[PDB]
Amino acid sequence: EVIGIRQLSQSLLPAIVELAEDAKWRVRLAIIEYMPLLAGQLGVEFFDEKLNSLCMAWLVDHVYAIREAATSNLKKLVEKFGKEWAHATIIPKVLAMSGDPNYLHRMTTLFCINVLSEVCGQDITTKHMLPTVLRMAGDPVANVRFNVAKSLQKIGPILDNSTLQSEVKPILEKLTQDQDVDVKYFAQEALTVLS
Amino acid sequence: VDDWICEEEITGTDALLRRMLLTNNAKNHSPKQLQEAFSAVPVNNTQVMQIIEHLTLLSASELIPYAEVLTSNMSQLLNSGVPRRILQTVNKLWMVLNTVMPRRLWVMTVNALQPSIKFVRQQKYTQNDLMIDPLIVLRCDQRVHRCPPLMDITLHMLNGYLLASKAYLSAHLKETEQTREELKNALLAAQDSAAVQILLEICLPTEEEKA
Amino acid sequence: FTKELDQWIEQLNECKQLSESQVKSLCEKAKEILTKESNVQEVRCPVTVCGDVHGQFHDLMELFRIGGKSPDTNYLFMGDYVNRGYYSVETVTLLVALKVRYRERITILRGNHESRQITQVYGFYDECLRKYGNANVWKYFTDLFDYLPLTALVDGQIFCLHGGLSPSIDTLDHIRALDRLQEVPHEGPMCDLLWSDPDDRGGWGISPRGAGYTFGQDISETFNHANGLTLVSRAHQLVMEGYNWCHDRNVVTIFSAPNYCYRCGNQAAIMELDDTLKYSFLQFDPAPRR
Ligand SMILES: [Mn+2]
Ligand SMILES: [Mn+2]
Repeated sequence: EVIGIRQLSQSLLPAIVELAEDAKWRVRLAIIEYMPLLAGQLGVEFFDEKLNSLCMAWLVDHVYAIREAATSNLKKLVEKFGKEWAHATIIPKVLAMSGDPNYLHRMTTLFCINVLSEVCGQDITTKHMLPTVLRMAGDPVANVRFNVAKSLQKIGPILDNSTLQSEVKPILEKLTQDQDVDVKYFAQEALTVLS
Repeated sequence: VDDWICEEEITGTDALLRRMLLTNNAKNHSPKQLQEAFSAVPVNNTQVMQIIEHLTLLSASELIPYAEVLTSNMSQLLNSGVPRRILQTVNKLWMVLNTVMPRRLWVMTVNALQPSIKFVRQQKYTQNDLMIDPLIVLRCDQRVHRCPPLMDITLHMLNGYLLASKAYLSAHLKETEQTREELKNALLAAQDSAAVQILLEICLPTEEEKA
Repeated sequence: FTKELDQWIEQLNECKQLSESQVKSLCEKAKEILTKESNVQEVRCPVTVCGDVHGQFHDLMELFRIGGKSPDTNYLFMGDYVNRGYYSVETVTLLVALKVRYRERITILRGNHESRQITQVYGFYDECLRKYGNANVWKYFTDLFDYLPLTALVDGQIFCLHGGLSPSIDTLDHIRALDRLQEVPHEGPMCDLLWSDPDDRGGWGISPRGAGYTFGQDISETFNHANGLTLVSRAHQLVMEGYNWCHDRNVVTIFSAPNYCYRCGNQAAIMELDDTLKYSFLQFDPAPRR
């Protein structure tokens, strides 16, 4: 605030980037929290060509705290740097993450869908996330299924109504009869929420 | 050496056909026309056939504008029922472009031969991206594994990027000096062997071919 | 009839102990849940294996921030949720509440400190006495510890147990045939199962502790080959590095308590088995305190 973005960017930005690769995850999340701050005081192009891939790098991090911090920061960036920019930069990496074999990356994807969908606009949200979210419902891991149910419950009211009914209702009906108890409970809760 | 010996004059008949057929002023065939021919709702193999057959006559310098359309639309060549001559002439044109326009042609060709189910599939495979990880070129659509022309293309790409990666990481370790050479040699041997193993597994008949 | 349980989980995450009646109801529910579990609890492959916690509650929250919040992350705790810590009651209550609420998404195995005598000596009994003014909560919890499964079995390959092997145990069927609903004896199968350690040794050996045995590399090799196990996960011993492979990658000791009595300074680690058993250890340091 007192030095200005120009001097810090010329001076401390490479050091900040080097710190972002630190071993201690607490240091990394300390670096993470300022991406909305840096984003507000800096243009979209320079952040896109310097730190966007770095922001994506945190999403695949081992520690869960790092991943959720990056997820919240992605929410901040999309509400700050616009919508079509996120479609050009952020959304392809999220879709790539949806194909990951490891389940935790898919859960990072579902949390990303949760945070983005609130401020990603109705049309973009449906026509991008919904094919991605719906395919994830057939995953063998029960964790994935109940997280899909929770995600549909959360991003329910924010999308279009015809698509809401026609897409969400059959798969939630499918999840209600799924054998795992948690999937049953969360699918029932989602159906009650949607009404 | 394959690209260089490709440039070597064989008989000079190509120059004769250049001076004879290209004088027709049928050079109205343009990259936009070829792109339109590719993007027909039916396959319409006749128009693309005539255009690319004409492009074989073009010298390498003036064939640079057609690099974008040929590479971008080569994914469409993987579909069933494409004539062999289309792929053969695409192979010839790609070899010519490689002789004069190698690096960016390789970048765009790898970007084009992505699986396409992931659509963009991280189209940011720049020159450095392939130069650090040569095995990316093997991460391609399964249909090329039984498409001999584009498979030959991919093999050229793989050899080039293996050598490129060798020189690249040598230069990188030199500039980052400010032992590691043993790790360099081990990484290179591992990378070459891994490429060989992937190719050998490609040679295997799949279960469908087994069926 | 589950909103109260989520409220308890939320309350426990802020390190606020439940009342005696709440603990009684929780122990009743847990007993009605644990009785339907075999001594060798089958566990699906995607699971985060965690070692000892020993009541270091803030470090348990550190572990949760590392590996994620349940039920979104499957967990598997190999005993020692009590003693050697100032927040044993909160830790064990949170783990039991998670077990009741999300029985499929978390598995808790019996430790060697899950015993009446060990709790009486090493200060879980004293902590219960201070935090509740009586021994009723300690009685309820120590009754529950009899029902905790002795071992686990991740995807039929990874064998998770708190302690080591036993000279009289050389088959998973033997472990399944044990009567776990009892106090940890001073000898015999389950005592060794909970108290034994590996060692750079040939054959068996009397443990430096007062119970169990020390088994060499050949023992673990024969056990693994006979039972078709690739790895024997274990958590009974301290590890400065956080985790430590043993016996040519046949046994790995996982310690999930950063520090051990807030003085050892050891690191911690948790194994993370993914959807195809591609393991990965996530080490972490003790969380900052006031
Ligand atoms: Mn122990
Ligand atoms: Mn212990």
